[PDB]
Amino acid sequence: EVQLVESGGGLVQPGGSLRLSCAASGFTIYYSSMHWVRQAPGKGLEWVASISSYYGYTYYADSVKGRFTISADTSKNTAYLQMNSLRAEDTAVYYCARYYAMDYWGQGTLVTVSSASTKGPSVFPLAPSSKSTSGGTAALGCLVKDYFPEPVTVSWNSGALTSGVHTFPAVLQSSGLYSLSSVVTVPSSSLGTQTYICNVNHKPSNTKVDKKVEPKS
Amino acid sequence: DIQMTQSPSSLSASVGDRVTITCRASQSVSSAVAWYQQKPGKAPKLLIYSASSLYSGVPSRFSGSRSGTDFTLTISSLQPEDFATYYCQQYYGYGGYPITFGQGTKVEIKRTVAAPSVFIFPPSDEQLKSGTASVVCLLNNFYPREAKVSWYVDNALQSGNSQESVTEQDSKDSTYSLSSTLTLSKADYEKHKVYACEVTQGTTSVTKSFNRGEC
Amino acid sequence: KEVVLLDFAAAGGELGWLTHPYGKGWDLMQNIMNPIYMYSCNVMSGDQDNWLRTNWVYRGEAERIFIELKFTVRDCNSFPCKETFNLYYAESDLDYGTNFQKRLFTKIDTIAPDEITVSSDFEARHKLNVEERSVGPLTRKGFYLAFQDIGACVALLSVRVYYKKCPELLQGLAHFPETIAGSDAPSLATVAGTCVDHAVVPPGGEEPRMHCAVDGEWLVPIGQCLCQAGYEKVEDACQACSPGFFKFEASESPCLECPEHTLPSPEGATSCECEEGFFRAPQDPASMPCTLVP
Ligand SMILES: [Cl-]
Ligand SMILES: [Cl-]
Ligand SMILES: [Cl-]
Ligand SMILES: [Cl-]
Ligand code: NA
Ligand code: NA
Ligand code: NA
Repeated sequence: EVQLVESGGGLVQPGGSLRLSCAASGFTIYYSSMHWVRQAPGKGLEWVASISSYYGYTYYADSVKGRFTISADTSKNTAYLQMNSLRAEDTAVYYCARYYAMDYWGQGTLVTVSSASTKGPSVFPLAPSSKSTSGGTAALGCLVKDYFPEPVTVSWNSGALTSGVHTFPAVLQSSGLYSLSSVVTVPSSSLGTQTYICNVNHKPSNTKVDKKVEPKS
Repeated sequence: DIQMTQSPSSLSASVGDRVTITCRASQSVSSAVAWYQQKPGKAPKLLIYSASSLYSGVPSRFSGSRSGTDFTLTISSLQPEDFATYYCQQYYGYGGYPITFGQGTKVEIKRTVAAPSVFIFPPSDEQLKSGTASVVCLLNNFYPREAKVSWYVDNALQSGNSQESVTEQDSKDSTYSLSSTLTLSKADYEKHKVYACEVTQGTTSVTKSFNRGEC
Repeated sequence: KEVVLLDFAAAGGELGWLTHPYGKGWDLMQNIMNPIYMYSCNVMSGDQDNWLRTNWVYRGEAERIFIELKFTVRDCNSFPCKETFNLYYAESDLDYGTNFQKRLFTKIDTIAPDEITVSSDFEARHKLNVEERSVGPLTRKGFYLAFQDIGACVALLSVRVYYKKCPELLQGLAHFPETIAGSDAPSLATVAGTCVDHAVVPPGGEEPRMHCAVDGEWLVPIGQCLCQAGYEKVEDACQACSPGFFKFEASESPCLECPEHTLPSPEGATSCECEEGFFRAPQDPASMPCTLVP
């Protein structure tokens, strides 16, 4: 059926430039108006740009007028958004969609604008008490501190442990880097026998930390 | 620029209830209104177009109405696959004027009150070798989301050096989970004894703590 | 599509087919070996004339029929005789019934097995032969089919007689009905299509044509109907433009989105109305956006 695929996102230092691509399939893009919509992290939807190749008009939003450029290649069935002179307020996930009543959406691509440096996460154990404190159950985890940019994915025991896990959203520290924690509850009687390894995975630096969390004594 | 004022910001309901979201535009927008659904992680999904027409393939329990400038999205009987955030959008003039969205309306599951399991984690000796100490307080599977988490270092209320994170509602038991992190320098941490976490919720306050000379 | 005129397997030995060696020759037997019925073994009779006629299958509209055979065979040398079983057919006009006149039966190619012969019947072996042939063109209201035995130990399991037809289909916004396939290789059955609802033939274009071949297949569609103004192609039927969309001319294009400064159109719209004040030049098409009135 109809399908839209996006590409082009990543880091860019403040005042930089970046270009985004919206690959379509299943319909002619000449016959349909294409629009770009961004969603700042944790905030609502904001319209960025429109284009209709049939009439050749290009409609922008005020906050991006002059700095962003919409365009479309009729032959490659693809729409684009060229972003120049980017600022931190532009950090968001960017979507593309067909028609003003947007019916088919892309999967979304993340654009980070900051003066930060890509760095793999530092992983620290949230060591569980050696026994008890809370009934029959104990809680252990991983602190994922001082990394940039999002995203980070965590799993426990190579994905084999899924029940009762809780991975939090990252919080943007004053240092400019992201931190997050991941925790899981397990029976305390298992602390001695079963090993617990958290798998932090940060594709933006090709880093994968594996932490064996061991009970503290 | 037209304004869409979505009310409420958030509402909690149970399975089967009839739910109503209103979006009032600052000007007559004719029928150029659409409603969208966005589950966390996924992209938005079109539900209603022309403010009263159901997108083909959307379950019919969704309906859209217009009374002047007052657009309502209505769900006859809320199904579990319907707990998500909903946005109204206006597209009057098809580009003559900028597109604006409602501020959104998150629909959450109503549930019986649950008490947090409060855990506290000292900074790892591995991290302390780097000059920064991160102290973590965990609130596991509670209800509702509202909680007052505070930090007390040797009975002096810490204020400003603390960051918090809340999970999406659990898909199995509909409970929230929360973490509060306290960041201090290595020098500050080593110069204090009692570290404590206070979870005040309604009429109860569980408080977890530790001593650097323990375990 | 295939249309069956006889299936021995479906009847399951209910079909009382007539046999010219009345008894002890061609005879029906039951052998639940799996229940599976089969007609079956007189080799010691040197010059034998064992025949088996089927029921009077009504020809109907068929032109060329196909015979599918499932059968098992003997070695003729394991028991110390031939194996080349012969198929026949009669093109009659009335159901005679007890009239095994072998003089008029026009032998079809001598059916032969492949794969495995008698082997071991049920003890040290438990596979059959699916061989198909066909005859035509048939021009009489009725037709019969026969099987001749000159001394072979055969047991026949599935006899299916079917003919081929071109199925109904919806191509190019036009409806082509089910048409009987032909008989001989050169023949093409040219069939005219009926425009689906809300479809109309373009002024300068051929009416929809489809050609039905002897193998029961449609070939080379010519022309096409078009969804008219206010409608767009959906699957293979015409569907009204969704609200907020218009279709100016009757064409192949999908519904177009409403242009700048126009109010959302109703279902199946031909044009989008100008705004509360915006006007459109009288000469401009309804594909054009609106403009204000200075
Ligand atoms: Cl599990
Ligand atoms: Cl849905
Ligand atoms: Cl969860
Ligand atoms: Cl075809
Ligand atoms: Na931290
Ligand atoms: Na032959
Ligand atoms: Na053969």
